[PDB]
Amino acid sequence: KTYSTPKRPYESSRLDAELKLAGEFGLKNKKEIYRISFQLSKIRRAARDLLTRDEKDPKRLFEGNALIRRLVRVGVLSEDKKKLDYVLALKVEDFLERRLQTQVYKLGLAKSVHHARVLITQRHIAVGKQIVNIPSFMVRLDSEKHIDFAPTSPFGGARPGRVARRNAARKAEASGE
Amino acid sequence: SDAVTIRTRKVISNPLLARKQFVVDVLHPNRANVSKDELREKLAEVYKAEKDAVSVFGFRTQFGGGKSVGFGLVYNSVAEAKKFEPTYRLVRYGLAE
RNA sequence: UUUGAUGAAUAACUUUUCGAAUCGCAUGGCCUUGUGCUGGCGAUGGUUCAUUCAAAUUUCUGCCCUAUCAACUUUCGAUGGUAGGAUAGUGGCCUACCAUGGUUUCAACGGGUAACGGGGAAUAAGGGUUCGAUUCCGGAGAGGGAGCCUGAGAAACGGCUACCACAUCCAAGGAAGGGCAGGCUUACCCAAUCCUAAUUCAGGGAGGUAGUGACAAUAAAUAACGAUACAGGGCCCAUUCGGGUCUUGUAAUUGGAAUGAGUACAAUGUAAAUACCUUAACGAGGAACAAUUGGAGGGCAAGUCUGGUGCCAG
RNA sequence: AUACAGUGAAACUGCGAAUGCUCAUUAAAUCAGUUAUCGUUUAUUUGAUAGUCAUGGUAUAACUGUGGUAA
Repeated sequence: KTYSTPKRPYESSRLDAELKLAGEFGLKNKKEIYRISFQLSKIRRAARDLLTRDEKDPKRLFEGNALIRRLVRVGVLSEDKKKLDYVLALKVEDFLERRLQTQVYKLGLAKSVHHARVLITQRHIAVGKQIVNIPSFMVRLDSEKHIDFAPTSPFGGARPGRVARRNAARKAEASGE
Repeated sequence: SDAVTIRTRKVISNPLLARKQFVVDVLHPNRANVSKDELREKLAEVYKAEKDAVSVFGFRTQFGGGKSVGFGLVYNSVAEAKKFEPTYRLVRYGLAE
């Protein structure tokens, strides 16, 4: 599997919680929520077993350093909060923050989360160098400062799109005829 | 406008058979995959060479555009070019039948 | 006594094997100008030995359960000797002539072993808990017993005899052949690699590419933004009175902007080719470029049907 | 080119053609390892290697033609 059904999938709490999440982040599935929460469960389970491993054990030492530093390179963790109880303290909304369509809306290139969804799938937003078009990119730090419009996108770039040019030619024909 | 860029990366030489060796990337923004014949002639002036003796091949274009992966050669004599090339490449270059 | 040196064919025998009656080029030198002599640099063969590719046996080292397995071998020599045949070669491999042995609780032997088994055999698991990928399985068969034939290497089984069993074709005299896929698709090329031949090329249904084949398990889209109008009501909880709260509601009009599914020239592609990656040009306003599946609940008639103590209930 | 020399079918001859699927289960057997071959064989590879008739006879295939038989 890559998505796991939560063990009491239809509950008052579960259900209204997913309502809030998908409405606020502009998702379209329980499946998207589940993918994030499943991989968070694996991470946090790893951290807990690491806490079972006692203090100053070499395994705990080295691997805890590894897990903290790679989560801060992913960016969900913050620079001055380097401890395994904080990797225990994470939750789903932090990853759902780090998605891409939320990040376009938060930076301000669009107005609503659904606008950002349509932009990214419309192939206008270009992290870094390529045109990314998958609205769950999980942008890192370096790129989350580098998100912007694609150079061939008619919002931040070349000639206007096909509706605009058929329209300008249509008023050109209006003046001609 | 178009920076006609084929980087002839992986630059090495072989003077036994007298031919020079180099890989291909194709960096060519707002251009659609420049063709090997105009590449042949362009390589001919840059290496002061023969229109047959230039020989590049096998190009695959990278994402983000203006980048293609291929694999290129040049002979350094007309006899070497006309004898040592396999005939499928000879007809790809339109020198055989 | 040391420093240093040397060693430690005959007799015949036989189907003769041989000591090239074969391809590529020197043109000279000399006089006997005959075209005389002489000659050099490249291929195919042959004598033997070495070496190489192989092959044969062979030393020893290692693999399960079980004594509810104590016997086993001479009943194809079982153990050994001597001699000979046989083999490319030793050796009871085989025969004479003999001796009478060997294995064994340190369990021989025997039984079961699911022995699709195991081998660090195999690359490994660039962090799945032990897991992947490769390689050796071991033998036999190529209608069925039997026998023979070449070649360096075959006991070739897509040679031959006879046999037995099949099954054919015909003018009835004769003749000749060998299962494999499928259920309860058999399209291109020797191009990447390697191989084989008198060998650049020839060839290699080796080796490769492509096409039919939702299954499980992935990532998206089916719309985003704004303006105007018109209305006064919405919504949440309580068992009945009730209570709580507040920008809201409508198949109402309307504006431009975005594009991907598509549609469609090329280039990039490979033996060649499909797809692909790219790429100009078109290409979204609802009866569209027309998504399903499931659940709960009303209301309606000059309508139908049944039961009733009017007009009602089902 | 008045022998031919280009090219070439049929054939002689040289070499390869000994690198195919199906069916049956063994615990020193196999397999893996390690020997030995002063005890054997080897087409091929490479390396050496033989002082002991101005040219002898054949034959075929093919071809020609004639036939047989349902074949």
